[PDB]
Amino acid sequence: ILGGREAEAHARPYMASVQLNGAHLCGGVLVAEQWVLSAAHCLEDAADGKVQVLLGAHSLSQPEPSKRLYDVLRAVPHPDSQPDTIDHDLLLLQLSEKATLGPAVRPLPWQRVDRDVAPGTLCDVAGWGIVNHAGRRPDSLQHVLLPVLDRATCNRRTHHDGAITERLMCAESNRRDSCKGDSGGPLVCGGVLEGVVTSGSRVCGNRKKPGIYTRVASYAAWIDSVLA
Ligand SMILES: NC(=O)c1cc2c(NC(=O)[C@@]34C[C@@H]5C[C@@H](C[C@@](N)(C5)C3)C4)cccc2[nH]1
Repeated sequence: ILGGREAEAHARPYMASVQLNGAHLCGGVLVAEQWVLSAAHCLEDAADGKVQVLLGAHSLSQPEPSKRLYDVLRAVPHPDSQPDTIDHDLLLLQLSEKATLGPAVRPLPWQRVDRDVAPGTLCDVAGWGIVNHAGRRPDSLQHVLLPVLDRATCNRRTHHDGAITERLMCAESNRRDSCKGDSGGPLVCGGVLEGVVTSGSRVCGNRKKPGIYTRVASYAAWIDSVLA
């Protein structure tokens, strides 16, 4: 997270750290008792490596009573996702068992109505991604409040030049932004999950290249199919 601040410990009980061989790789969001939603590019080239999900965490390294590392039974990338595209960039992770719920571990209600979030809506994005241009990794969860950017501005030649489909959404990136390692994390608007940070490498903190987030409402039927 660039231009953000340390999040209040355990105030986002849905927050997941998707890890490969014990290292934070991507953000994630607990969407059901046994299911964590993330971005599909996260799992690319992971084939062999041990994928796990850390729930109830604030610090990645320190012991916390609510902190629990879960093994993964199944990794389900969207069938239409592709290495060289930003489309259908969603990944569903089935934990080895249903998560132990409590004040620091709870699924987040997610948007099923396929209508756009209003431009200007202040949304929350959290993560353990880099915090500066040098690549400094924070030990504890960071967050930033970002206003949603209308699709037409986001689609200008100066910005993302027509790459923003109706299944994608944008947020402003003026100094405050998601960055490397925030990929797959949640964009929460009015206490409801609206987007998943895309996992395509993108410049961070540049106003002319807004944040791109996959709209969960656009994939409601796919998320339901997988969980079933
Ligand atoms: N979303 C953003 O804001 C944003 C992402 C990003 C980035 N790249 C990643 O974060 C990942 C995401 C997953 C897991 C890891 C390998 C990878 N190929 C797939 C790329 C790291 C690099 C530089 C700036 C960036 N900015």
